[PDB]
Amino acid sequence: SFVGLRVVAKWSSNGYFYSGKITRDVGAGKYKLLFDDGYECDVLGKDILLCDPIPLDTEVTALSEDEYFSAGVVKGHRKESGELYYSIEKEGQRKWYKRMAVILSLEQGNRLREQYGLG
Amino acid sequence: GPGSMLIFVKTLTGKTITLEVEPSDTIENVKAKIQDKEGIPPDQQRLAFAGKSLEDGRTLSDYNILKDSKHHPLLRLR
Repeated sequence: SFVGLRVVAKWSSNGYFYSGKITRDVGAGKYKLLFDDGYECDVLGKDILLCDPIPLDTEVTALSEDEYFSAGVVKGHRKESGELYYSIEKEGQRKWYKRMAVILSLEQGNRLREQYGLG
Repeated sequence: GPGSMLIFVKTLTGKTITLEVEPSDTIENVKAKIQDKEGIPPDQQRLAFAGKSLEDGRTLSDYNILKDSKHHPLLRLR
């Protein structure tokens, strides 16, 4: 079952992918998704990436302390207090980001579809 | 239009949406875009960036928020 799996998923044709979990396989090619920041909605299967964690050297978009999203590369991960943190490099410098602060642009997520797309 | 810039907005429900904005867009225009996309009436919207309130009649540029096209600010509804 995909139910209970962690994923990264988008809910619009050109949108960003956000981390969450599948809570149900529902009708019409869709899955109910609970996103980590609390938003719940149905999403199309084509818009789900079953990668958890996002692998090393993936290009991602991450929210810095200064409240800007920008691109970086995954360099590591850590599990602590039941939470996952990613080490992401931007402009040669690594910082640690909560899972929910790491998202994928349309282009970045499309790069992972062949290996991690659902179905 | 062609010189528009991507921003993110986190709503009270925990959903983050994207918007394209102009440097000349006022905060009221941003609130209208949020209404148009997400259905939240402007009268419910209070926007902040990095913990500072964004006033009516200002643009994001009047707060030095917009950078290059490589860095996208997250605004937060409060």
